[PDB]
Amino acid sequence: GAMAPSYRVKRMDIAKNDEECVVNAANPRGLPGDGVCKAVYKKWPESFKNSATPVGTAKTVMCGTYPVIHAVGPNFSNYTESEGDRELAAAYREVAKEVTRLGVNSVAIPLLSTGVYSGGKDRLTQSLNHLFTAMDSTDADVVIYCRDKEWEKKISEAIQMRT
Ligand SMILES: N#CCc1nccn1CC(F)(F)F
Ligand SMILES: N#CCc1nccn1CC(F)(F)F
Ligand SMILES: [Cl-]
Ligand SMILES: [Cl-]
Ligand SMILES: [Cl-]
Repeated sequence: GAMAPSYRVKRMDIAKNDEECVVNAANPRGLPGDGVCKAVYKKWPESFKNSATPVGTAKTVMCGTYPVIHAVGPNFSNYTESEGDRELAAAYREVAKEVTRLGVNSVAIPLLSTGVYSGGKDRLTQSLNHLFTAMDSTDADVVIYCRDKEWEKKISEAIQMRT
């Protein structure tokens, strides 16, 4: 575990993370995809061997000894708000199980279902609160990655609010 488990936020490409493992915002088919998933495919392509997994699940594949946790959030274009919310919460619970199983002291994690799977809505708060619900009982240092300047400020505020 980390000596004083923390949350932090950085605005940069998650493929350049300084953590012991990474969470990919994967598609269910283990395809290269776009956005975070394509950056992850370029950096860790070996981790896409048998990475296909259903919505609401996470599947870890090693790239050398570096773990890539493929977490499949729902595409809100296809799910109802209710069913999508349930699958988004479930994907983060499976990430917390994998992080715990791996025994890592730190994890890099993107906000699932906030980009091309958002169904054109702002889901920062919804996705971040499901992240916290899953990760708060873990003792890994969590570093959240984002690309937008206003999102960095909102995520930083949300972390600081809990102290
Ligand atoms: N509503 C929305 C999408 C949005 N705007 C700025 C950042 N984001 C998240 C995203 F970049 F799409 F992943
Ligand atoms: N069939 C479907 C998707 C759906 N139904 C109601 C809301 N949504 C998602 C969206 F509104 F696009 F975010
Ligand atoms: Cl960058
Ligand atoms: Cl997405
Ligand atoms: Cl972002």
